[PDB]
Amino acid sequence: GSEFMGAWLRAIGLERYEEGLVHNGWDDLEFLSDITEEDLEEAGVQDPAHKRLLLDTLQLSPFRTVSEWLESIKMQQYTEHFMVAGYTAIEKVVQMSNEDIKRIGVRLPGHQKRIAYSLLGLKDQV
Repeated sequence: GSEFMGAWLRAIGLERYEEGLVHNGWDDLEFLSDITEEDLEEAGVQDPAHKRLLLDTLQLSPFRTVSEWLESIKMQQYTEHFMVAGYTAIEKVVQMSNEDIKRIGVRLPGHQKRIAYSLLGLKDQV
């Protein structure tokens, strides 16, 4: 979580990077595990040893409706964005591309990625 991630970063000496991660949508420890080196660079983590430590540490440890699905990944702030753009049923959201996710107003990379990873699992399920 946003506070929990701050403590997690502080525990490994990477508190300096909290603001940049959070500002890029990497704001929840539960979903940080899919972050890549490239994502880190984009979020302000330039130092190779700092990226390595963050990534090494992460190694250690059917929905009926669109709103229910978004709630499961803590992305309910975007429910109206999806609904007004016509992505109003699970059978519609599973067809979305990364370009569609951005177009409808998901701007933060960590949120874009969270949604895209989650859709893979949904598509597999349906």
